[PDB]
Amino acid sequence: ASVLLPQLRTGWHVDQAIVTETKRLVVIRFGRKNDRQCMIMDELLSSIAERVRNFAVIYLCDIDEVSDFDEMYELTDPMTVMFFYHNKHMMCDFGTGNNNKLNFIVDDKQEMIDILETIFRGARKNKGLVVSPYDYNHKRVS
Amino acid sequence: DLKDVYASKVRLNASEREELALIEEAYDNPHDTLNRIKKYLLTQRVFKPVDITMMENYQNISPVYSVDPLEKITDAYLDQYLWYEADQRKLFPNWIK
Amino acid sequence: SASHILIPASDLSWSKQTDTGITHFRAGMTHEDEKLIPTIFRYITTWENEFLDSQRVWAEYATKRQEAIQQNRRLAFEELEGSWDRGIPRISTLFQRDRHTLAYDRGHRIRREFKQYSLERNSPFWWTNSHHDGKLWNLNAYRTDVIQALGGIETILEHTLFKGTGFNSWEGLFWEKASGFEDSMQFKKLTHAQRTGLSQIPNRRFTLWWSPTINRANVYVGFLVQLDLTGIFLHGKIPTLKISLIQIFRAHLWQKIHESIVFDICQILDGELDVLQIESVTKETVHPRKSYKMNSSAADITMESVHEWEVSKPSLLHETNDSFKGLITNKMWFDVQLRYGDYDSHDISRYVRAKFLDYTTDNVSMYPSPTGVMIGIDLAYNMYDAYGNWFNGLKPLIQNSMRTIMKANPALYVLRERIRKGLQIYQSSVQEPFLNSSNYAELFNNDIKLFVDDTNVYRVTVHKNVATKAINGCIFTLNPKTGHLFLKIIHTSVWAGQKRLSQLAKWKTAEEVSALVRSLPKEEQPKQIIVTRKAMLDPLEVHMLDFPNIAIRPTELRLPFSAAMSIDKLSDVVMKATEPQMVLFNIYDDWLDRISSYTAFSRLTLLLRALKTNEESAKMILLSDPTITIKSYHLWPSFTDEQWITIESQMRDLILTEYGRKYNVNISALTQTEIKDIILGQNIKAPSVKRQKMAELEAARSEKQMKTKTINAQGEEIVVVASADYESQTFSSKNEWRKSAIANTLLYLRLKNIYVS
Amino acid sequence: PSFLDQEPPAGYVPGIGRGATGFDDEAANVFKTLELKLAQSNVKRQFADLKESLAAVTESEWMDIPDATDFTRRNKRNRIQEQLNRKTYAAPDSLIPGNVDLNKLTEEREKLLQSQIDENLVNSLSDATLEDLQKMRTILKSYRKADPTNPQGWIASARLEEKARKFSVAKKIIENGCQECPRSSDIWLENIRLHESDVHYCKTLVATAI
Amino acid sequence: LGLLPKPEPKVKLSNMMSVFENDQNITDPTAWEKVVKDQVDLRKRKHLEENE
Amino acid sequence: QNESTADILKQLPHERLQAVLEKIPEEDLEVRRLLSILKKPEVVENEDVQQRRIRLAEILMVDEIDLENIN
Amino acid sequence: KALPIPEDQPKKKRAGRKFRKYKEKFRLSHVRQLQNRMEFGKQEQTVLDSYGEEVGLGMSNTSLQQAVGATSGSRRSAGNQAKLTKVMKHRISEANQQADEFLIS
RNA sequence: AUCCUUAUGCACGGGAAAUACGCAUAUCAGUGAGGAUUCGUCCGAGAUUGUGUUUUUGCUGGUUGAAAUAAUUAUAA
Repeated sequence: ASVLLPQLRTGWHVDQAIVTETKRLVVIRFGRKNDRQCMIMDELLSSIAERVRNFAVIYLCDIDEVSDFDEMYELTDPMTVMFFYHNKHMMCDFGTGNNNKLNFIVDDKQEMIDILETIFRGARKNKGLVVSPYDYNHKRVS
Repeated sequence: DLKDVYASKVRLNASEREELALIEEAYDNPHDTLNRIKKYLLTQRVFKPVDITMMENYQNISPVYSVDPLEKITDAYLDQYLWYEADQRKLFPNWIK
Repeated sequence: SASHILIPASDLSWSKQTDTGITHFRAGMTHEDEKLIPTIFRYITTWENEFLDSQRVWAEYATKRQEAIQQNRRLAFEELEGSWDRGIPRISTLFQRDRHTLAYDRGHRIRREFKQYSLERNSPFWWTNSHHDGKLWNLNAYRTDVIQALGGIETILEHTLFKGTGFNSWEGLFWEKASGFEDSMQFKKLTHAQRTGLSQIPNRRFTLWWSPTINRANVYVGFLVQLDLTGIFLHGKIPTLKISLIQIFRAHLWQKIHESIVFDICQILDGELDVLQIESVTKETVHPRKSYKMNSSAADITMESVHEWEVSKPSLLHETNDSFKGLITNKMWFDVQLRYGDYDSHDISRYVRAKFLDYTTDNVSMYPSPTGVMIGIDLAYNMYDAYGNWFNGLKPLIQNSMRTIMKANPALYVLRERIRKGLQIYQSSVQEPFLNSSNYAELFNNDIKLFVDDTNVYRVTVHKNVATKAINGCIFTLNPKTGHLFLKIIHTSVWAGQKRLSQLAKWKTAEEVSALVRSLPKEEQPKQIIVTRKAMLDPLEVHMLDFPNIAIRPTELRLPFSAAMSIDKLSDVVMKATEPQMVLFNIYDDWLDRISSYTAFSRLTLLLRALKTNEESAKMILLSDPTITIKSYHLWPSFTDEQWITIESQMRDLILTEYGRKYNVNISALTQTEIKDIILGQNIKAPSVKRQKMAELEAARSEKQMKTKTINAQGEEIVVVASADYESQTFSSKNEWRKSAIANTLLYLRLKNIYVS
Repeated sequence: PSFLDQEPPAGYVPGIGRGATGFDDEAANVFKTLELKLAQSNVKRQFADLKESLAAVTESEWMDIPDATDFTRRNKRNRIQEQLNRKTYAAPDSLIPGNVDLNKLTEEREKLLQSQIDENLVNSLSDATLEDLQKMRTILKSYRKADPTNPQGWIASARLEEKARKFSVAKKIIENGCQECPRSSDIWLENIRLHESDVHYCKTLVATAI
Repeated sequence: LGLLPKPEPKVKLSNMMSVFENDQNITDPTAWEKVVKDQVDLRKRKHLEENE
Repeated sequence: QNESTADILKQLPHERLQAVLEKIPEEDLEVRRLLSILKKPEVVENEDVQQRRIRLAEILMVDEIDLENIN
Repeated sequence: KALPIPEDQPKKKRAGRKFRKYKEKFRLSHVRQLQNRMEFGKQEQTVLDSYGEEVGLGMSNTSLQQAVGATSGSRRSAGNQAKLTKVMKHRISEANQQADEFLIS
């Protein structure tokens, strides 16, 4: 990570990065970037980024310089992953209980591509919430 | 013995379809197949590589040796023949199990 | 089960819905009386017993073999009955027919025992073979004794919603397997996510099937949320079950069922009228959310009386000894309260009782009269019950009413049908695909096959009912490709039995097909046999057990072959024939040489359809031209080619003429409807009145993009609310001003005949 | 990269920028002081001194590096394994495990072998289910009660329920059918065959049969 | 773009039964026979006129 | 209308070649001579005169040079 | 290489002897569908292979057929029948040519 | 002038497959790619790499709860 994955500098880079892309699916992340949990998600989202390039897209967002979106999206967390399509928050249903964002790490590349594909499906179908193919009940639920 | 594995699954993949195709051609042309088998036993000393998946029992693993289904025919017929002749001529004493 | 499993009295009891009433069979199982899921240990036989058993059955087998050698007779299977299943190996694998080749197979124990390194998938049955040894375990008793171990099939079903699928009993129902749908849709270009979420279907089918006992207050004991726009209470949250239930209740099916049942009762009362001494039957205008609003209720049907009524104490739809002198009421009200129950709440009678008492007695729920009947239906279990104040004459006709509604209701069959589509349950019908316009595209695969028509096997002619005499029958089976016609001549004396003529005609006809196909060699042996009528498929298969390789196809196409006895010489040789005679006609000769077999069969089908529809005309076209002659061995009126074109066109004009003149429809239609008219029409498939009304209920309001004032009850509140959609179903049939006032015009007709005693 | 290079124009307080959705002093200092008073690798270093041993590499050597060139060729082999896993197929209709037998199989294809050479010169099925056998019994009851005079009526149901029941019950309904039939000899032949005795019962069968 | 006429189906004696696009395939059986046989013999005769 | 059928049809590679085939005269010595001067192979394995003309057209299409440009 | 954009398409229709053969090898045949259909009340007919006992026949066999236990060949589709690949057809052609060479020698 | 052999193109027809068919400002290749063997030697054409489509490519037909009846103006007051 921090090579292929563009790192958004400030809240203006976050906002503008979300607003610019109508066609692709904006995937923003937020993490202390020194933390193991968000680091794993980064090194996953590098290869995942290369695979989902054509449709989805990945953007690195630390919470260091940006405290803005924490008050908005209720972010503290070790890490969070946010999704946006047509400048609209894409709600993702896992078995964690948090439909808005996913705070949990996934270890399978093909899986991450599967959930990005899924939220892309519901996204184009315009549905606000899409049901993830997997559960993640007992996995993390942090 | 080679079709024992494929009688179950309703959905065959490519390699399985190649093997089953070879076997069906072996039923259709036994003379051409048997002559193809005797030819390999007398001649070829050089064979194609073997890709290996791992059998995983969680107690211990390895191996699974997956042979090109063409050579699998010759090895199967040769095996059956050696067991028929060996058990006919009592090569293996009774104590071998 | 490998473990100790006790079945509490919690899930045992099974209830049954009968026309005589509702019956309940309760567990009452305590202490010494209990049921237990049988472990395998009771079934699998111990080794030592199996080996002593083995040497015993091999010894007795050797003795019986020696005796059979003494008397010079081969060992019989059924004389060798007793133990066919005992020994290692089993005596069955001595009498298996492949014993020769498998006997030429050696080294198999070490081969398969050593096979784990060749293959990938793990099957730990390696320690034996089914061929050389046998079936070393019989679990067929386990299934039967687990079925019997739980309450019987009926008790297994009570935990399911099968009752809601609306079948009288399980007979021909079949399932679509998990790998069935997963493999069915597996073939397509799909992303891995589409593959997984698309493979998440089977456990949704399973979740829905056992959903009544899967979703239960006793099980979850947690927050209870009501599913949107429905009457279901979901204990806990099951993401699969929620999507399945929404899918079943799609497009306001709940309120369609409520309004439909209420409208049913209204349509019945509009005939009940004076017979029940009714002043008026008025369907109230109710808020749409009331149907699925369980908190509060209201009277669905207000019933106004001519005179005062004597109503009895609150009772049940099926009861006895009801004294109606208890109370007097001017007004009556019906309430339809629908519920989707689980296994614990399965009882409809107690529910409707307690709820009736609640709504009538207390809180917000308002009724125009203190006396009324609350009707209710449990959709999952398809149960129905009515609890309330009854008056003389009402109860029996409401029993027949609810019986008719449960038997056939449009909305209820929409529910049952959507449930069947959710569970992939289907009635048996026929395994082999029917022959319709689509399959008729290819009747020639180069695979030889026959057409069988038994319609004419039994013929009795009547003149002016003064004279009824039997006619020699026939069995009509043709092969289009070769053109040959196998026609059997049945003799009248064969019917001297004169008992079960229909049952005998079918078996006797199937006999001819059997002996016929058996008479044909391997080359001409038909791969398929298409029966015109759908009866013979049951008789034939019995005779087809001999050669399994040949498939029987019943045709929805209605073939003219029933009228094949109309041809002049073909009918003459049958009457002139005496005894049963299997005769070979060549019905394709001239144009078998001239034109292709398919064209031959289409034009012959045309001639026989015209000949069936109008006999005299079709004969008039053939014998009309004096110049043409009918040769003896040709049997058809041999023409030139263009003449065949004209004659066939005239036969078409005959079929369309008598068709449109009889069924009185102008002939334009379309080319496709023209085809299906000449040949089949898919057995003239018409969706019935039911299927029409239900096709209306299924269809969504085509274009999504009046207002009624209503008083509604929020939580601990009463609020006037403007409503929408359809509350507008109204009965008002024989009553008020409209029907009687319109009926008044006919009153001058009542004085045409005037008489007094 | 464009928006990344554009830089923020001061700031838009982005919370309201795109319309994002949310789904004394001395005292504070004192309580902070109270919170304070009450509140009171190696191989990486090898990477660091190796990083210091890097210094001998000049920038002209940096501008030239042999990028990529994966020696495992997992790109090709990944493409080939992918091509192999794209599709699969449906198994043919010969894999339904009826299997026929190695008798019809071997004696079937060995005559094909001899033909080619001359040109160059119950099975494993589960036990019959009771309900199915009930359908058998009903259907054959119908075909028997149709014409009792038909010998093949009691012969077809004879063998056919004879396989299902295997027992003297089916053998008995066969015998009664022989009582209805008798004028046909075939039912007596199949009758004797379906009885197993050397002398006692079968000789009586022959006596009545003749 | 529509400069050429849309091609009809190419009938044969085997494709005879299976082509419903043109009419009369059943409705007018022998006339249809003349259409498919005349069309096949028309392609063959056009081939011979090409070689000639 | 926009993108006229004549513009798309002329833009089509085959028809754009066929328009050039109409500009070339058909003669044995002149067709052959243009190949000889053009240095392309004078005769291919087996070709009819029309096929040689087609090779003219193709070579003039790929090289982006016309007959007036050559001579 | 990035995955294609996950958009649904009608995928047209097609049909025809050509495409019904090529698509016929992929589509589940009628006997495979009948095998995927399993009866409600009775235990489905199950062939236990020497490899495994898990194979059911579902409803593929008729009732009567299931009582006699002869199974069937029923309708035999030669379209979905397994066929060799191109490389294997070529390699077997070489094997049979060489085999005839050793028959000559 | 007739007949015949090889190759090419044009097409009638008959089939088989598409897990195959391609493309390349790419590398190498009869100045030998790639393989066989009886150990003597024999065959001689693509191989490597990347990439597109590939349960398919372009069109049609039918069935269908997928869906889609113009304007105008006349009474005695």
